[PDB]
Amino acid sequence: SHEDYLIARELIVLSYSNRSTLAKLVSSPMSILVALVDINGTFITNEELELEFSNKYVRAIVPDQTFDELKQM
Amino acid sequence: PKESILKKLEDIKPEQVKKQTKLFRIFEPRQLPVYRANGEKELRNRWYWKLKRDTLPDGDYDVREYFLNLYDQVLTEMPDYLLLKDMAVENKNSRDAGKVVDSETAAICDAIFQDEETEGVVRRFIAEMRQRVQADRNVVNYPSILHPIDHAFNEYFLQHQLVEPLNNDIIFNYIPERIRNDVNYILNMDRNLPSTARYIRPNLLQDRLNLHDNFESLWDTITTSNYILARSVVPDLKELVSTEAQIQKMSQDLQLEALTIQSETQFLTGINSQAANDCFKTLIAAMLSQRTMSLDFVTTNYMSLISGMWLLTVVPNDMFIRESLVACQLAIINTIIYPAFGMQRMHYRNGDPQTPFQIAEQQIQNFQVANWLHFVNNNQFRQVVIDGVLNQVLNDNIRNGHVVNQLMEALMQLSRQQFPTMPVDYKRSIQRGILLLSNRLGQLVDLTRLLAYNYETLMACITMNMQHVQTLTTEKLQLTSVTSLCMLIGNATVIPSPQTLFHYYNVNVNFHSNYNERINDAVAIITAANRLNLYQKKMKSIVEDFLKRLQIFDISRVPDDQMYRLRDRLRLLPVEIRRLDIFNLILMNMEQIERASDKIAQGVIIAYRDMQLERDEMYGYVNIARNLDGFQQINLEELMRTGDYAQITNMLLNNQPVALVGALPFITDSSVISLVAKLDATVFAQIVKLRKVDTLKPILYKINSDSNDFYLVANYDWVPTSTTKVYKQIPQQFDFRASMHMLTSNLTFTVYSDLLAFVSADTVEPINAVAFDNMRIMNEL
Amino acid sequence: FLSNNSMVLYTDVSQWDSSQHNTQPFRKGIIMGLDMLANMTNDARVIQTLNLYKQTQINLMDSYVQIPDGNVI
Repeated sequence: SHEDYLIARELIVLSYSNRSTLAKLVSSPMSILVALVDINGTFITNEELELEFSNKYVRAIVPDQTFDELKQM
Repeated sequence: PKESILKKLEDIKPEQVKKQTKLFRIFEPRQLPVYRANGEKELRNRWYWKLKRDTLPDGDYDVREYFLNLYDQVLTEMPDYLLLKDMAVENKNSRDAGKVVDSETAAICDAIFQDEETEGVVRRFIAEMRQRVQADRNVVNYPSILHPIDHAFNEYFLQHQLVEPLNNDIIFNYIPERIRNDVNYILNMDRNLPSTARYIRPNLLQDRLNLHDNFESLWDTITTSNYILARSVVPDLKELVSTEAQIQKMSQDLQLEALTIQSETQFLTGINSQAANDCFKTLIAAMLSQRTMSLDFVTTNYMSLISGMWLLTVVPNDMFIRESLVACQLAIINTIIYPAFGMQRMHYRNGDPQTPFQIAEQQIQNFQVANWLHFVNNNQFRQVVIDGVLNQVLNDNIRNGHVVNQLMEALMQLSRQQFPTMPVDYKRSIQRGILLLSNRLGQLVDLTRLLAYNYETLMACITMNMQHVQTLTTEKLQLTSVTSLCMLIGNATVIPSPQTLFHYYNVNVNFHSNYNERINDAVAIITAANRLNLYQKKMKSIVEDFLKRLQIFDISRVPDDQMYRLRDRLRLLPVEIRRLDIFNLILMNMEQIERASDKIAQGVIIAYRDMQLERDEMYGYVNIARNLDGFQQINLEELMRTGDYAQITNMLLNNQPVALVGALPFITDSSVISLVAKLDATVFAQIVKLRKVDTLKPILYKINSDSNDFYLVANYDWVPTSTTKVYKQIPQQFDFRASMHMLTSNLTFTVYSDLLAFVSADTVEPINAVAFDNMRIMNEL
Repeated sequence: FLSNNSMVLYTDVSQWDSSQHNTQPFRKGIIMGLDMLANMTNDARVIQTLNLYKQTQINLMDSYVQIPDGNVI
């Protein structure tokens, strides 16, 4: 896709010189971005490990210092 | 997309509270030169009230259309609370430092003080114009300058505010009574609010449209909305018994073969933990929203029929649809009951008025099995009104779990019978299927008490009137998944945490107030566009908007005819008291805003006889008839509607006195030779030649001192005389000492919106949680 | 366990291997736990295999590591 072409052009040109800190900067904000997405319906599990489907609605709450850290990343 | 109907419910916010920042004004003072009784110009000016942005359209019908648009403008401008300390500007020139209440009020105080011809008794009146602040009762008195029409609109916004005081004994009365008085929930609070805390109360009164009566395509999409929202609230089961440790226990009682527990008997099919949680959710959420359920099952399953005797003895029979309640009641008779006693099988034909559990209590003779078969027929919701909300409760022998002691006394004797019609292999497969329920006599009294407690509690959080009407589309319940709930549950109690009860309550309040505040905004335009006599406007575009502000409805689904039936019920309702008194104040003086304009004139009178011009102090000499008497009237609105110009053609040719009446534009001149040459009688000749009357511009003469060729009037002794004259009014005079008004309000509020954000509730330990009686739910080991 | 009154707390310890909470109190919490199990048994073999597993913790209490670089080690 066109989204896959814009990522591959920056990871081919910059990877010719930056052999130390390229795989760290791109893979950094993934621990933060999984805390902003709302939950609308989830899979849960019982006490014994058996699957259940539960459709609660849980709103994502994020402080103002995470967005001041995601801007730094 | 059942995850998008739920997102339309948590995205309904409460009503946007408005506070006004400037005063509502419709007139403004204006300086005009004055002329004496002779016509000569005085060396002074005088202040007259004039309209602000006078845009009056022509024709008598477009003036009625203008005041419906003004009534929409005032209704979107009235505040819910008003503090006069916000709108306050410093008075420039007073005895001490005072504050008038608006910036426009301070502009027309400074414009009279720095004037040159203003007498001193008005200039002294601005110096003693300040505020008075009472502190023990927090009120203030801020002076104003307003029109007496503006004084009526701005005093009604003050005396009628939507704010009530707030305490700690009134936050606890916001919580429902069945939850606050519950034993399992401990309710705490942290802060105590001051005496100046205020809050706005929603209007929770039941629906006046009766949308369950003959509106069956609008009720089906308004009870699917309450079915998905009630499904995201009822708690899900944790600590279920594991499936592999349950089928292996179940495969020793049936004596199955090795490796083929799923193919030898069809008893053990669809037993998961996914379908145990699915059935507990869809039985609680179908009763809280009155969606009719529907059963699916396979007749070759002897275990889906024994666990289908437990639904019909617990859930009332008026919820299942009749083409599937009968087919489930008949398959129990022809398999479990009638081959147990040895009688002939049922010859049941379609469309019979009696259900198979109602014929078979007459043809059966056993006493223990005709008591259970009698409780199934007479199991009904008992409609009771609690806290002004009609909600339908269960029987008192289903909250207790006493009904299971009637079920497992009936199928304990039905396992005892010897029946000769069936072989010895048909006896052994039913007698072993019916034993797996009798081994769960303890854990089905603890399951009937758990549905009846998670339905008693979540019923206390609803506010809308739940009515029991059969719906179009049925929400499906698989009878396989009731078997996976009866023989998979454990002795662990789940009760809904109070941060869910305070959120299921706060969605049902924000939807029941958004419903009611859209009825009152559509009754108030329907009743206003019939009192104002708008015979040409069609009301399809003010119910199409009403279905849109309700967030759950679609417009491309509803037809034209289901929109003109909804406005035949919107008329019969009375309009709200705040919307009526802001409309009776427009309708009382809708001829004082129309008559005080310069882009319009109220029709011409013609008499073909020289009459004197009326001398005013602001126009010099002007031909104005302030009253219309002694003349025949011809309504222009009824002349353009029918197009019959026979009466006005025979009267213009014959030179007879007429008085045309209607909202009419006009042009003005100032010459004197334009009066001697009689340019006023030559306008109406066009009506004879061309039929149209939309081109009519009468002449309004104005013989001042600054008019050219005025020395014709002052030298020769004559008063000016004209043939025709215009029905027009004269603008009022601006008296500064009689237009001041002291506007009174409070000093300080503090308005809160989310009242249940102050309490901090907590559940008791769930192993000790009591039912409606003294004992605890899920007590039997 | 996810709802609107709960929160999840996942923490990323940076250097888990060489933190100060791992050198002395972790090896002396296992050694102290194998001395309450030398009084619970009566065989002569189960005391021996609980003494040898204790002996691998006292020797790793002060361990040197060997890293080669260039000529030196």
